[PDB]
Amino acid sequence: EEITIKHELGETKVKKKPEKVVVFDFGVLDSLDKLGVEVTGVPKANLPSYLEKYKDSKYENVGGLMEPDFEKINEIAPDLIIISGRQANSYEKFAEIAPTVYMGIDTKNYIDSFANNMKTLGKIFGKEKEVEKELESINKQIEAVKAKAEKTSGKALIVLTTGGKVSAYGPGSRFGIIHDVLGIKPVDANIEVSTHGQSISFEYIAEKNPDYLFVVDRDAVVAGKPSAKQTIENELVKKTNAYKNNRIIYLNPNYWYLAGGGLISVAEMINEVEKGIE
Ligand code: NI
Ligand code: NI
Ligand code: NI
Ligand code: NI
Ligand code: NI
Repeated sequence: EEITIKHELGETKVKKKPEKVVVFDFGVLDSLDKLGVEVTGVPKANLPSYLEKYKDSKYENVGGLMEPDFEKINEIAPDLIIISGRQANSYEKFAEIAPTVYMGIDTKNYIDSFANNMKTLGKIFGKEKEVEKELESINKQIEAVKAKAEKTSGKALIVLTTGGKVSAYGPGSRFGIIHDVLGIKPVDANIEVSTHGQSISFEYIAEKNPDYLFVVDRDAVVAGKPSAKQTIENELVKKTNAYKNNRIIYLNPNYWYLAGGGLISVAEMINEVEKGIE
């Protein structure tokens, strides 16, 4: 009962409704959760807060996002492994074990890549209609939030913080969904697209002078110690418009940094943006 999945790192033969599924992308995991697909293995060490249910002992622990337990994955003998960018370089190692499908977000085409990802899950697991229905809800959600976005001028800047350090994201970056999809005008639409982004300090923020500053506290999740407010709210930033109108929006990093590209995380992500401009 096979299908063949063409993805960014190859073509994979997969049995439909595969019995034992190992997942290394949290967008995918949150997608399968939404669709009521049972997974077998997850990297429990990096599980986002909203996916804490996958710590349960009924799930196998296949290590961490960056440190797969390849011996264990072998012991499990899965019918399907699903990976994303973080594990792109280990594709071969996973493919040697079991059918490995790679799933990424093309950040020039966030929504299209997102939709194809979900539809592919729809095919593997027989959830085409379910997936469609959820994609349509996120379509509506997007429309509503665009309408509000276009009922104001106001320019957003999106930043990330690791321990003091600060960096910048714009159209077609990992966080560019704010601009590219949700109708928020950028402060700067020429930022370097890396996926840890152009580095900046506090003089760039002040002079660009954003009305909304969206922040993602990396060290909250990755170090286990939240540190973003301490860093961002200081003299050098405190008299931008954003600070004043109380429009520094601290985006939940468990969706924005750890996960995303999933039914739940994308829906949830769009929600934090809506409220941040309500
Ligand atoms: Ni082990
Ligand atoms: Ni073992
Ligand atoms: Ni090779
Ligand atoms: Ni439809
Ligand atoms: Ni509301």
